[PDB]
Order: sequence, then structure tokens, then C-alpha cells
Amino acid sequence: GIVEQCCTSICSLYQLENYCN
Amino acid sequence: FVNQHLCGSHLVEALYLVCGERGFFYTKPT
Repeated sequence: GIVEQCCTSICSLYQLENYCN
Repeated sequence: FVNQHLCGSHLVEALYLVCGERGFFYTKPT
């Protein structure tokens, strides 16, 4: 959920790499 | 790189930057 996690709050690319295919 | 507030482009752009060419799926609320 980087959407509400980065849009409602913040996230780290490390957490963004978890959304990779 | 560190925590960054993202939502749409800057989220897919963020994932597209973290996943690089791998890319990502990026989920969303309906």
C-alpha cells in the first residue's frame, strides 16, 4: 500500500522495491 | 534516498525508480 503509505504518509524506496514484479 | 510522500506519478515513478527496469504492479483503492 505505498498509495496511502506514501500519499497518506511516507515510504522508503526499500519499501518501494517490495512492489517490484 | 529516504522517506518520500508519494501518491500517483511520484508513486509509480518512485516504484519505477526503485524497481528500475523490473517495473512494478502498484496497487490502488478501486
